[PDB]
Amino acid sequence: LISQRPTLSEDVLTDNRSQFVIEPLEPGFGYTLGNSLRRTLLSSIPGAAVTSIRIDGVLHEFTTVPGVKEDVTEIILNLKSLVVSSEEDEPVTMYLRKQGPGEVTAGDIVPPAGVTVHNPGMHIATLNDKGKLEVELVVERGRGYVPAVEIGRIPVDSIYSPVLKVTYKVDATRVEQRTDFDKLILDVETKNSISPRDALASAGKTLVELFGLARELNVEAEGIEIGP
Amino acid sequence: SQRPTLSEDVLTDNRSQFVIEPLEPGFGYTLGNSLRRTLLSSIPGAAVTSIRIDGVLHEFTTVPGVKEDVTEIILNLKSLVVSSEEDEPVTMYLRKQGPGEVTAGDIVPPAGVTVHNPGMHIATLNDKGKLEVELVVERGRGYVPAVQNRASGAEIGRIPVDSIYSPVLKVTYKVDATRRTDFDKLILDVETKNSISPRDALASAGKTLVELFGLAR
Amino acid sequence: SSNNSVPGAPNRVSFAKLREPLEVPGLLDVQTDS
Amino acid sequence: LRVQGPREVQIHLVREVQEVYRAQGVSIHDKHIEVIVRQMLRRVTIIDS
Amino acid sequence: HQCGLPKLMALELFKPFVMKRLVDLNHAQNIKSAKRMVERQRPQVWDVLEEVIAEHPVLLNRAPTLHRLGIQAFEPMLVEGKAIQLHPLVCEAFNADFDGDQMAVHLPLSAEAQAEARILMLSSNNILSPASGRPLAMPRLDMVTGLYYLTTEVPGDTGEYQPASGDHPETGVYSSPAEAIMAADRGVLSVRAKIKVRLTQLRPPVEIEAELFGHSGWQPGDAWMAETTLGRVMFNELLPLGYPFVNKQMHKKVQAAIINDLAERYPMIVVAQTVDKLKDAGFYWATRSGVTVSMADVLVPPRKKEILDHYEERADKVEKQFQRGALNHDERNEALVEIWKEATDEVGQALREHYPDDNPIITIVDSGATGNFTQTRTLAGMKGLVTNPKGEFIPRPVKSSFREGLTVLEYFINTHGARKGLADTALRTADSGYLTRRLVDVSQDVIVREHDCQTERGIVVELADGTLIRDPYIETSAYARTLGTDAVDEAGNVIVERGQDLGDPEIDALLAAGITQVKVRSVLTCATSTGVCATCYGRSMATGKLVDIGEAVGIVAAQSIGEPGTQLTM
Amino acid sequence: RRLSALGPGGLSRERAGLEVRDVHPSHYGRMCPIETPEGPNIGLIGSLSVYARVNPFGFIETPYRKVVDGVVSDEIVYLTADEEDRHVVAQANSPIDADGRFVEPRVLVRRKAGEVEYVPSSEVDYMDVSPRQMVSVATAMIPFLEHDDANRALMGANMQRQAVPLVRSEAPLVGTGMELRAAIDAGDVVVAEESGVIEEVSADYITVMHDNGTRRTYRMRKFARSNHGTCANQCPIVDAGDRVEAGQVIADGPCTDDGEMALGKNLLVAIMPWEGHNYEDAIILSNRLVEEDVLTSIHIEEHEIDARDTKLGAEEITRDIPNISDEVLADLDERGIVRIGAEVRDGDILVGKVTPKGETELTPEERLLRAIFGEKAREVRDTSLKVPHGESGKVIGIRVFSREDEDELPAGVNELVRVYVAQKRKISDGDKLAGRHGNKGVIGKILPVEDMPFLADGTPVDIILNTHGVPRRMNIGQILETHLGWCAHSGWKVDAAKGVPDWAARLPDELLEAQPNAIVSTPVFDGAQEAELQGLLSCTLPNRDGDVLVDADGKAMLFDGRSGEPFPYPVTVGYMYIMKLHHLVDDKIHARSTGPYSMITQQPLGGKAQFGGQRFGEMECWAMQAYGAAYTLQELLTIKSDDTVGRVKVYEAIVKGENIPEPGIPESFKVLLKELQSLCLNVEVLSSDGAAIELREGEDEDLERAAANLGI
Amino acid sequence: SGGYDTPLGITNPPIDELLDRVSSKYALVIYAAKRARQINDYYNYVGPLVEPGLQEKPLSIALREIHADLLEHTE
Amino acid sequence: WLSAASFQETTRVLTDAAINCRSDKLNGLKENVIIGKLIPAGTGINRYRNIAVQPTEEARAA
RNA sequence: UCACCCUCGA
Ligand SMILES: [Mg+2]
Ligand SMILES: [Zn+2]
Repeated sequence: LISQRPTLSEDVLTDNRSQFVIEPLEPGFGYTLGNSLRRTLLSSIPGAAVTSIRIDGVLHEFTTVPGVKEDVTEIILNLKSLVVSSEEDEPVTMYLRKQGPGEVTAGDIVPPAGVTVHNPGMHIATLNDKGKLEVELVVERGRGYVPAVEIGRIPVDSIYSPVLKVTYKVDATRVEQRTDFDKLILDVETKNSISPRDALASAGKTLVELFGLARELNVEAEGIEIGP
Repeated sequence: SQRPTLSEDVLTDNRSQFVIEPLEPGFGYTLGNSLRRTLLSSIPGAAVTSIRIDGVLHEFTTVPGVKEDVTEIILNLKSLVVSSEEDEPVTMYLRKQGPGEVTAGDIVPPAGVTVHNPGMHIATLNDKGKLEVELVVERGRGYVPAVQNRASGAEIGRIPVDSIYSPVLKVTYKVDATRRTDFDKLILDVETKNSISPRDALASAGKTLVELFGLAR
Repeated sequence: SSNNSVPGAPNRVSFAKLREPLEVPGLLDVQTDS
Repeated sequence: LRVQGPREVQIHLVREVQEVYRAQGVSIHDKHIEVIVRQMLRRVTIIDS
Repeated sequence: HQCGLPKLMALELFKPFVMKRLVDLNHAQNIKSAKRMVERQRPQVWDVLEEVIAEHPVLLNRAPTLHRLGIQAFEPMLVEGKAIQLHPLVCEAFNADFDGDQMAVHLPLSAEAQAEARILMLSSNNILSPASGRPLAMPRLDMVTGLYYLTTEVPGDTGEYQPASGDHPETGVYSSPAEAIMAADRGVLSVRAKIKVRLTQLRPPVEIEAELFGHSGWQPGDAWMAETTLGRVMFNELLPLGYPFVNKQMHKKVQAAIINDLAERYPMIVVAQTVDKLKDAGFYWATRSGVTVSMADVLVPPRKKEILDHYEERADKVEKQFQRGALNHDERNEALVEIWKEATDEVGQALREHYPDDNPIITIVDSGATGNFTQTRTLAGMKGLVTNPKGEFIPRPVKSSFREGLTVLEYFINTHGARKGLADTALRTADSGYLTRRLVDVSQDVIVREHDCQTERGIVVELADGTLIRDPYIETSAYARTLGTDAVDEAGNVIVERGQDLGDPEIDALLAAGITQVKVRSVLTCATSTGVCATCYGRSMATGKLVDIGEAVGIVAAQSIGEPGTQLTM
Repeated sequence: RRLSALGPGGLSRERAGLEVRDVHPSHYGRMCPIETPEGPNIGLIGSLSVYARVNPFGFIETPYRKVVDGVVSDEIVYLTADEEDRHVVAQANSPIDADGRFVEPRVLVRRKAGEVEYVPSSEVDYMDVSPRQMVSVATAMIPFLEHDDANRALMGANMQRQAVPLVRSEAPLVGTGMELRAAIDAGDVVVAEESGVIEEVSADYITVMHDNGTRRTYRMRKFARSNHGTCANQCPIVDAGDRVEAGQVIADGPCTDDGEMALGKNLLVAIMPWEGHNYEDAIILSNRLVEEDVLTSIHIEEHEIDARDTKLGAEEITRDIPNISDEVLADLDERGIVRIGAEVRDGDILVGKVTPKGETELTPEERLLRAIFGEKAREVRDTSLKVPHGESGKVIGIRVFSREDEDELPAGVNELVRVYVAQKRKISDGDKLAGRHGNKGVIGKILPVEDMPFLADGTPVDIILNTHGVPRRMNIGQILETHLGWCAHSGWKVDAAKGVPDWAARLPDELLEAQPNAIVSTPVFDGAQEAELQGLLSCTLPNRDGDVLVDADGKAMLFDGRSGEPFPYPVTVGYMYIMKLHHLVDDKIHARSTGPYSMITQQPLGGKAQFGGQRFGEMECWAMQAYGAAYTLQELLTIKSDDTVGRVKVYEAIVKGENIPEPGIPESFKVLLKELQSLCLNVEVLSSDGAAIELREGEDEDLERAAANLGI
Repeated sequence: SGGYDTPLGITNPPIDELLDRVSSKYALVIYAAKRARQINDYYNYVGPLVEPGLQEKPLSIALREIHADLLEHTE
Repeated sequence: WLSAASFQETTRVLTDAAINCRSDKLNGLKENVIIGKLIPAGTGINRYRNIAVQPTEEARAA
């Protein structure tokens, strides 16, 4: 048969985070596309990030780096939060070298051709008097999240997904004759690589292809709609 | 990272396994369920809307000579799997005189509709048993309870019945997880009544989900 | 096991480990006797 | 009441009642039992009018 | 603040309202056709109904009405079906379950009645028991089980932080809780696994805050490291923004204390929304908790046969001793009762010693969600001794647990006590009800009249070899009072001044300074001619602040005394 | 079989103390200690035991087995309570030499005092004939009763006989031996009085031809209403030409299935908290139970109306109803009675009846019509019978008695007509479900078949029972019922190659293998032991795909049908017998904006039948006062109940969208004052400083608006 | 009043801020009630002083007025 | 006398109250409940009941 | 509709 008026609207919280509402859905389909959209947003969007880092002078003792107050653990934590977009499929190495007492920022890194650092004002470490920091970075594209995978180089947890946090909920908004229809609320928070709008659009395209895989099976009758 | 593919395996005429791969790690369960929920809920089919027996004006009585009451006859008629190409209200007929067993093969369907289990028992008649039944068939989806005579323009003889439109019987799934290169292989398992074949149902749900997920863009 | 004192009664296999030397009397006898 | 005065019999009644209620592990704040006891001592009898 | 209201009930209850609004719109020409339209149930009414109900509260009541919280106001939401949908947190107030209970709905009409419903009787406005001040409307049992499972710590779970060994790094730290969520989506990070996370949006404990920051300030986005579980992180997310991080396994006692502090300091609406979020998360993680019963999860004590053999050897010694006429009959029964009491306790101890701490039965009991261990002892261990119809103990106990199944004799013996108690409760509730009625009558004339008696009279409460020994009665007697004479000690300072709320911080600071006794105002010594004064009565339990003037504390006191009446046994 | 202690000649209700209600040690084998009311009749009503019979003197006797020389014979001796206390009685569970003798040194026995003890085997005079000797019928139908506490066992016994019949009856997969016998002795089943062969079988009757050559025919009760509204249908279970022995079941009753008592359905149950919808004893159902009519029940209700002779004349049952459309009358015949087969809704006319109007209450605008148009013959009003609120169905039958014909009717009553209306009630939110083990609950939500957690093969569970309800209530017989129910659903094959495993050696005789969906019985106190159930849990036969879905722990992996992720831990699933108790929302929902009042006190009536209001009682006013909500309490007590001039004022004000006026005086207070005056008490309401105040009102307040509405 | 999730329906405006404008809950009851029936008298007498909703109950409008201190009161 | 008569032992209370010719001041709560008057507690107290409500002139301008 | 009584429900 036919069911119509499934509109989609967006409430903008921040530039990197938004809520979307898909309403109204039949008593099905509230939870069918609920978890699938979230898992797609999380695992299916391509994005580039760090894989491994190597810092000199810290090789055998990973506990502390002289000249800086932060430990190596805090350095890796700060470094995993860096947002980067790379066009090269093969891995690309960057370098960050800064001397003298002060504060290192993401802008102090020199991006090789094709890669872009989206948050220059991010904090990495602070250099003590007569301090110097030299660190190699490995950046490559991927999807989702993967744990730690030349001696002196350590792997990190790679956060490839351009989206950070996605949560969903379902609520009833139907007609008085029904009062049971589902409605989907999606809270999505993404990195500076893309807006939540583009993340949702890419997830929709990928899932359209996924399901489309099935449609090609018979290309036959199914529930029609009015507005897309 | 190769494009996902969908292959089919076949177990019986009405049951088919499907294998989708490759998929992101942890993604197979969600896809299998997003398809399964759609299969049970919104696969269109055909079923009987309302019946009419000559000697009875309402559901709670007994036709003479027949062993089952009208309610037991209606619940036996609930097992009927039927298909219709009309997508419009149509009428099947049944005229039988005992002594003999009435089955689904004894119904005469009109053009476009088909009864897929003639061996089903309906009612049992004796020497004095005479059964004459009209069966209105329509095409819909999901589960629609009997349309009361106050909602439609039906008359007193009309006996509305609950119509179960879903051709799907049972759906399940299982995934194979593989952990440098990690991926999930989804395995759907669809079993339907003889109304349609699993490929048809899966394609219907696929088009439904394409139409729905097209909203994200 | 069989409970064959009643004809045509469906066969309900019994886990009972003890024999029944006496059978349940007429459950309505309290009324009919009176 | 007559020996130790009205100010003491209120304490006695409150602690006895609250002790019975505490024997079963019941948390009843004392102010309620005090509100009830206060009503018990509001009149005086008359010996010589 | 919501209740599920069937469509038919709401249409019939609001019938004149929907008729008026249905004449406003041109659905009906006159009011008689409007009545006929609402009686025929033509569809046009329903869209109108949803309008007339909006922001119009109703009153829900369950009999028997033991305290004022037995009637509560709700905002009605139209619901499909013919059943009333009740919020799960307001059960404890109503003593309402869903084993077949029914409730009644009353529609206020006048503006003043609707205002009293929205302000005085609103569900989310009364979170505290007016009797004890404790908070009802706290996660009850299922909800807790979920929380208990969500915040508990599992040594050796998946994703557990491990220190760096050789060339292997730590791999137990996460930059943000979102990364921990992503790691939990994969099978890498368990929710109950101990890890390290950098928390930007949560306030640390007082210790970590005072060390890493100043006492005066912490701000959103200020990062700090914590060794917790992701579950405890998500739990602390439910709590309001300013509350410090807890990092504890959430027993019902602990979350009770949390809600106590939230009600003592934070406003009411925040507490209501907080317990709502706790409800949601508790139900989700209760579904995910994997608590189930099976004949395998019920573990029989392994040495029970030997224990029973030994204690019945003792009892056989006692009976052989009685056969010589040495032991008295009543003394014989007393000795047997003691012997089998000890045997019951020993079997229960063995049972608890054999039960792993992750078993669903032990998890249910010890999380404080529901049950007590004596039910676990009767279920798996042993029933013990059973009551006589006269009330005495029977010298032979029931050695069979209900898992093994009782014999014919043990079941027949158990029936005695079972029915004895079933009958006793029917008279006990009547006694409690009559006493409550008498209390209501004698006390209903007691209401607050003026603000302050101004009298310096009061009463002395303890609150306490040279070490502090706390008084058990502080909550029932000392707490919630008003200080008549400000606290003074040796080398004294201003610690608690006359007329203070005497809440938890005041009590703690009083006890720390070396205070061992206090003299506080009370209703006993209040000097008002008619009624009582607010300052002498103290804070209102339900509100937490000073009691208002219009309050009728006599009825609140009568209900508070008579409500747990059916619990008093012999 | 009930035994009631109240009545004339016995003790009164106020003479019933706690000591008469308790279980007496002489009730063993005579009165069941479990089956008894939960309410004020507790201990006052008790069911007779199974093997007990009434003495000619009026005593209750219980059979025993005579033990001579330590051997147990087949000689049964019935003993009264007097004769019993002289002897020491053994227990039904006893070790027995193949010849018959006690292998244990000292057995447990009931003393003359009734106190339990130990004694050798040569002193035992009698032994119990069987376990369940102490149990009634309804209580002995609880499987694994010995695993339940007397409170929940009592609730289960009392709830079995509250279950409605279902459109088709499904015998329980796991039960006792009492279903068959209780069904055939109950009397609602059709039994063959003499051995013969069925000559003819119709839905209307069944005719058998004996070997005598004598015919015997049995008419089927078809859709007959019972006393409580539950439908009692009867269906033949035999075909034409079958040879039936004397005593066989010919046709099933309402709750019987092939001769056995079937009070509910075998449902696939999962034991786990599910998103709080089963919180605090609620129950989650699969929508299948609606679509497949699993818990659907037929409820018949009888409506009755009579036309009689009034002071103004005689009433008439007629289709002619003044000021009524032809459309609403369309379902009525020429008599004014509704037609068979029509569907009726709230307010539909079942029987048209007019009553002569006295014309004293006749309308002034209607007297205009009667005087101007000269209406002479018929001055009547509509007293026609209508359908009560919340009730709808299909008219099954109509019977009618007329004074114009020869029929016995009370004086003055001319005609009397009964209309029967049946409704098919699906299971729904609020309906009450319960098992045999005292586990009750209402339905919080019925999820679609997709949302329901499903097994590995995609089979969704039917009912989700919350876990927190099992352990504290001491009804674990439900868990063992679930385990054995799965074992009976899937069937089992115990391996017997060098077999006879020590666990299966004791009880199982041919319970070694059982085909799927077998029917098995666990007699109370003789049911399957725990070891044997744990053994059956292992040899569970696989499904059609060769998968063993339920492990040896009785649990299984379930998939969340909403997100799709499997639930992390294995959950106990199985097959439990669930009954639909006769407490339904369609019966219990009630609402009243305004309705009839009692003519004496002018308060709203009470009861759903009378369209009454809810009583706002004394304790509710205590609560309202404790809140300090004065206007709510006044409004509830004046303008909603007793203010005669305030009720219509409030309705008028809300209808016209105005504010609610100020309350008046409760009429029951005037009634109180008149009652005191009738007691020779001079009661007077004083003014502020004045004398008594007149409490009644003049009649001239109502004329202005009437004369204005007529356009003076 | 710091951070809290936006109220829904009846609980809007929050009672903690409304009790800050009144000495007691009962006085707030009478406040909002008299203002509400005053507003309803206006529709058949002053107000509303704020923007009314789509279809706002008069008591809700009165509460929203008391929240913004748009009216005085005397006991 | 009305409260005492409604509470307990109605006959004796009414007899003694008729002899002494008592006059109930209609003061307590239960009395106002019986006669339908606004109860003298909470919102029914003259302090709260007679509150005057008027818009401020500053808002009356707007 | 008024009064009883009975059997139930939380
Ligand atoms: Mg209950
Ligand atoms: Zn005072």
